[PDB]
Amino acid sequence: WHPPWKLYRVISGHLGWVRCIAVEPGNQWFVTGSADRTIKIWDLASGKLKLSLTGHISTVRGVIVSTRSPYLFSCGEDKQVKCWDLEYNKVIRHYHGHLSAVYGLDLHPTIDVLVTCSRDSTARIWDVRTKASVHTLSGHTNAVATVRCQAAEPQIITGSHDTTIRLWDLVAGKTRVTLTNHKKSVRAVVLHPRHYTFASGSPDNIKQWKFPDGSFIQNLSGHNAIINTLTVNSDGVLVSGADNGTMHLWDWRTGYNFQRVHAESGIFACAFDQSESRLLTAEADKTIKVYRED
Amino acid sequence: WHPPWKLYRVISGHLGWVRCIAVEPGNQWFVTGSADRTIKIWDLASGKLKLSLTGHISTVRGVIVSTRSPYLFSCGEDKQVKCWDLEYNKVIRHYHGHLSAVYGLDLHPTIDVLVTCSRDSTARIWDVRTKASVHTLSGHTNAVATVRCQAAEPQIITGSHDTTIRLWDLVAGKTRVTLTNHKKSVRAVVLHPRHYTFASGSPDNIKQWKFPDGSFIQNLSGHNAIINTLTVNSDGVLVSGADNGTMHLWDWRTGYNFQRVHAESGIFACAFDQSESRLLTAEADKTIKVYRED
Ligand SMILES: [Cl-]
Ligand SMILES: [Cl-]
Ligand SMILES: [Cl-]
Ligand SMILES: [Cl-]
Ligand SMILES: [Cl-]
Ligand SMILES: [Cl-]
Ligand SMILES: [Cl-]
Ligand SMILES: [Cl-]
Ligand SMILES: [Cl-]
Ligand SMILES: [Cl-]
Ligand code: NA
Ligand code: NA
Repeated sequence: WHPPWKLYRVISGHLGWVRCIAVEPGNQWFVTGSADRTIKIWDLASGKLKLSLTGHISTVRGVIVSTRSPYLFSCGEDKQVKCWDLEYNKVIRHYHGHLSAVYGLDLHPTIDVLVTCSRDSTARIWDVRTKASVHTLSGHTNAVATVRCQAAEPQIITGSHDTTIRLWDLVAGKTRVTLTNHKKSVRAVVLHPRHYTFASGSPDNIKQWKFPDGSFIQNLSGHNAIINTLTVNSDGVLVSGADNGTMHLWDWRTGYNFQRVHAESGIFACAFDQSESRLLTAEADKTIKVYRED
Repeated sequence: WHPPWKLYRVISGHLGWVRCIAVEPGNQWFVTGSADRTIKIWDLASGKLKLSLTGHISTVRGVIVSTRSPYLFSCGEDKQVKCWDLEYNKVIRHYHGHLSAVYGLDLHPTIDVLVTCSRDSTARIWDVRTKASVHTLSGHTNAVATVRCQAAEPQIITGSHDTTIRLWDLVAGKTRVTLTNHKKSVRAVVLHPRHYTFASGSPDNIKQWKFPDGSFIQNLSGHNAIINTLTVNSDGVLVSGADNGTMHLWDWRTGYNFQRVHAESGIFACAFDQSESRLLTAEADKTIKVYRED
């Protein structure tokens, strides 16, 4: 059993769609990126604005906080990929290589690399401190909407507008497996924290798969909308956020949809805090909504 | 997904614990039995008292409405088993045979028999119109708390204080299979409407099994209290009612507990109406509580 989630706090300040959200490893603050071209750092406990980081010239599509270093990484529709030093509160590195808009990113848990995914149909692997390109993961035939890393092989998983999922060999920089089941564009991928399974979302279905080869488990059906985000906690609460503002909460193992949250409406990104007691959403109505168990 | 259930109406009138509840085939009214020794007929739409049937000298433990005839059957701790003619609103038949308190009953869907279960460790099969004993189902070593019928073999299923479930051959009047898994007294049995599976409840676990031989499927864990009742609808909503007043709602197939309803507290019996839109509970606080989807 998972207790229901209820709206606790609504955080405003952005002047356009909030496209991305991430929580720092120490759980003290969270970061958001927006269509207004800004990155904002908010205090988690209070919901107050700490800092506003400027530099992007188009929508900020991805934000992530480093565990290894006091860094924050961001990416945008302006093709820019930046490393922000959180001790100096300024950009220290630019990762050049994407041919068009950068849609998302992830950090590798064991290798000091940043992985970005783009409208250019690639995912790119960058050495954090030297900015050097490690590999350009080419194989998708359309925009790569989502990318996730893990320590175990396959180390990189991508979801694409080509309606496929690719499982990559990080060392060789090659596709190990291509999963074609989704009938429509894949915009979200989530890895279960126990490392045995993962899920992907498209309007036709949310699909659950087994590592390492991507054996299909089951469909999580009922969220008949454009799925923008998928996030899961250690307790097994899977959250699917849709472009029409709807949010479905599921039990990971059973695939059962336990809660349906009602809603320019839309949910672009979801994240749990480090304690997993708070669910933070980034929405089209220019706000961040905070949910807690009740 | 199953929408949550919320309290819609509270029906009072009984002067003691409400031990049993049943809905008529035409869905116009429902019947309850109580520790105050009365049987009450209430209008379903309004919740108003229609008739009060008197005759039992101890707690009424079971009530059921016939589909074949305009009859209502009742049983009690006074060892009495009665057939009430609903056209005349009076007792027309007494079924004699139980050696002690009668705990429950059920009607067979194809054979014109009434089945009762008792403190005497038996379940008894009675021909409705002649009152003749068809079979005395002996095999349990303690009180038989619950009994259910079905057209397919095994036609009769009993749950006992001996911690076992017995699957019976109605024709021979013999046990086909004895299920011993429960560590504690079994007080509730429910048959899934599709006829492939069934469930049983004890404080240690709610267990789900396959027909015809009772192959164990899974445990529905988390309702750590004395389970008095189990009821399921065609949509897959399983309701478990406890002696401490707690009610857990589950998805039948997955076994996932989706809702936990808070509470002399106690739930003795649960029943869905014919439309399955209403959940009616019979409680220790002397009331009938009506729940609807919200
Ligand atoms: Cl640079
Ligand atoms: Cl990992
Ligand atoms: Cl596999
Ligand atoms: Cl499936
Ligand atoms: Cl809901
Ligand atoms: Cl008689
Ligand atoms: Cl049947
Ligand atoms: Cl079986
Ligand atoms: Cl189990
Ligand atoms: Cl609940
Ligand atoms: Na993104
Ligand atoms: Na009963």
